[PDB]
Amino acid sequence: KLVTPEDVMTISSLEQRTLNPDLFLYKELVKAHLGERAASVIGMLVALGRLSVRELVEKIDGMDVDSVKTTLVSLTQLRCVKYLQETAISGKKTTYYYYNEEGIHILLYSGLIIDEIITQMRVNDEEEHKQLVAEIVQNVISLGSLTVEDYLSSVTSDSMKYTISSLFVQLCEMGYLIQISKLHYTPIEDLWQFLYEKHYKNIPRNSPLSDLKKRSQAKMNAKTDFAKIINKPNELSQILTVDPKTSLRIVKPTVSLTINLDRFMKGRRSKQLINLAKTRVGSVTAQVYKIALRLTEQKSPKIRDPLTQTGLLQDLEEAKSFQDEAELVEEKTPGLTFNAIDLARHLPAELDLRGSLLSRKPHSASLINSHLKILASSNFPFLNETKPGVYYVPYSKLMPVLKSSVYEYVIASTLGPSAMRLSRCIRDNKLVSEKIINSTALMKEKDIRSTLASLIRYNSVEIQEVPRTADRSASRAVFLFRCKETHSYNFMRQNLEWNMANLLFKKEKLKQENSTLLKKANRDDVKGRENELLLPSELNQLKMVNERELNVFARLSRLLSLWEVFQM
Amino acid sequence: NYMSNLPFGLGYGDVGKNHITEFPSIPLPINGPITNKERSLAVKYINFGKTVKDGPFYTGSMTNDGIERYSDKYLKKRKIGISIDDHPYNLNLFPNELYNVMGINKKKLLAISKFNNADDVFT
Amino acid sequence: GPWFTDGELDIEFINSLLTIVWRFISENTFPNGFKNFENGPKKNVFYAPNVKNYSTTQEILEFITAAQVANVELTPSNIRSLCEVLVYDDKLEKVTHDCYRVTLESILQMNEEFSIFNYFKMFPASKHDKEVVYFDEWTI
Repeated sequence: KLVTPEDVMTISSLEQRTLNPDLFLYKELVKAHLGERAASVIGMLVALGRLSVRELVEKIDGMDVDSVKTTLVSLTQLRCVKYLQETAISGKKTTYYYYNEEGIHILLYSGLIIDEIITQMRVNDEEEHKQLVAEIVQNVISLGSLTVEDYLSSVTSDSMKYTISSLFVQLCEMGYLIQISKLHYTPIEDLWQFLYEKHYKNIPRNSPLSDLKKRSQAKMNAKTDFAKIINKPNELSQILTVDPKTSLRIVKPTVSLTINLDRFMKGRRSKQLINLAKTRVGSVTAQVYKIALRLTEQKSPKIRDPLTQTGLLQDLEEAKSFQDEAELVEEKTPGLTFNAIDLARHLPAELDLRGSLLSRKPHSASLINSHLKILASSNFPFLNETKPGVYYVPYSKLMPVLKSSVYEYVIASTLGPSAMRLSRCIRDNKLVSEKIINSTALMKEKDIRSTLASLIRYNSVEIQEVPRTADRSASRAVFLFRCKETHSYNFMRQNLEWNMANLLFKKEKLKQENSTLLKKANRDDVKGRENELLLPSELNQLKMVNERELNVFARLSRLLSLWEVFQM
Repeated sequence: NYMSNLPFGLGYGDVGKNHITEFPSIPLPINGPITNKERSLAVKYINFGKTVKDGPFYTGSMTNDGIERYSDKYLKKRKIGISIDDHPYNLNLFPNELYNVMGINKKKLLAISKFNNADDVFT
Repeated sequence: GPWFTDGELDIEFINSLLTIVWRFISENTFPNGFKNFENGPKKNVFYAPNVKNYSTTQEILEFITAAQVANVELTPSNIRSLCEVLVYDDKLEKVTHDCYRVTLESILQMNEEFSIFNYFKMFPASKHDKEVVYFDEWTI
């Protein structure tokens, strides 16, 4: 029957379709975890860019200076707001607050981070380290950054304190917890601008070098100083302190530790690559690839090069330099190359490798070498050979393949396998016509037209109009089709962000609607005795609400597995 | 007339309605049933959201009558909650203009939550 | 080619021909076609890297000629074009010119942690579920 605009505005998501996915997602996450004041501040910073305290006061109605300062403190402690202090020519000093995706992604990835921490260090054997690792990582994420002495001040058992200290050392060794500093609070672009201007001024005046030579020298000095500053967190400078009693390595007491997002995203990329390899080369070979990626994960290249966020890509030579540098670091890093002998010690007891191969139609080195050669000889560049018997993961060449495969399979799952066929057909030969599509891809012409019309709506296929008249009339022109990767990838990344934000919005609306029953059920005496202390109708409503919330979070996790590929 | 010319594929019967739905019909495969690992991940999400909800950094939304009764005694106080100025801040990470509201010289307590081992969500 | 019937493609003949070609290449590349994949996840074997598991164009042409399904002559360009149709579907992959090999995903498609590639195993959501994620949304 007919649906009224009242029903459309009520039961559908038409009002939320007009919101930017970045702003909507960040505001929903901050409003879900922190309060509405922090949500207003984050939303205003996203909408207007960097702002001062005075500007935030004058732009948001209902907040004064003290309230804005308090919520800025709350956001800064959880690392949701970056800041920069700058001095004007007149001498006035002003602090400008930004937003960083790092803290909001920490809020978004929190349970996934806890699960990755729990699984990664092989504490799967027993229970007490499961408790301690989970509680310390949850406290670190919830409080933003905490010192070890302040954490241990709340523990009275000496053995428990020793185990907590050892676990903190174990986390710090493998890169998951790093030292927080002002580097994590200053913007990358501002840091590079400061370094570039400093190295530009240090060039002597009336130099024989021209303007471009001065710019190139300043860029080189800024790049090496920036690389040193960026890599300074990862030098393990907070662990060198030994305890007053001998034979024990401890993290420094007064240092402030924080969760490292880059290492977690490296783990997520490793999981995505394992999932991709599980669809091309076997299951035992997938296990070998999994162990190889877990071994060479801490020293692996970062997910995003920070120099790419400095606005330096306007020069084509800088783009080629970045690509060549990435290809160099993914290969010549000492910890990235590996052999079969290196992987022989890390194989599990259950893994056998014995009868997995047929040559003609106990963790030995030859079997591992055969599996890695299968990985390296596959169509997808899972591994590459520098010298024979030495293998390394080609992160520069493997990740566009992963993005394309994930994108094509999402289109296959949503719009159909014929959509995959049409997209890959238009991709393989770059610019095609309808007749060339019909000849090359063997399917009906009307199906071709309908499928490409559906694909055009999602930036998958772009129409190139070639006019044959003085006026570009559609009747006389000829329409070819091309497939641009970047437009489609950006569009689907935005779509997945909007879906995640809409899911969180629905969850928050459901909780706000059932707030009375959830507050009654979560009370200390009520909890653990819900059957005894609650009516059957309230019990059934609690049943449905908790099931819906669990389904929301499961779909959020599945979306996050599908969305981080386009953030790589 | 503006009505005479029709495309070859279409006919007069199938055109002239213009019913574009406001409701989508193409679902992602992520809407399947939940598993055990996903259930543990979801209860980790819920636990983290709850432990940030009641933490020292919340900054929430922006019958305590003035009448005095003898029932005020024998009535307990609700909660001595931790405030924004009762946290051991690292002052090197904060701007100088925020020092006034953090209580730089006050009592310092670290609110450490305890992990809930069991998936206490009632199914 | 012979695909044109009364001026349009015959999709049933296309599907049958593509299926028989894909099954032949699947029999070539794996040790036993659709045999090791029964009771698959525990006991499944693959060829060594030095083994020439790829099936060339000439073998496919000879097999489809002896099969007598096409009922007409087949130019190597025609079998190459339909194998390109297959590689567009991600059923197989090309490693060398006039050489093809069946991908493992197509083998898994005919019949745990979430992945996008094994989407056929996922079940649709039940009706009257409000918190269901749509790909068409944000564009409708």
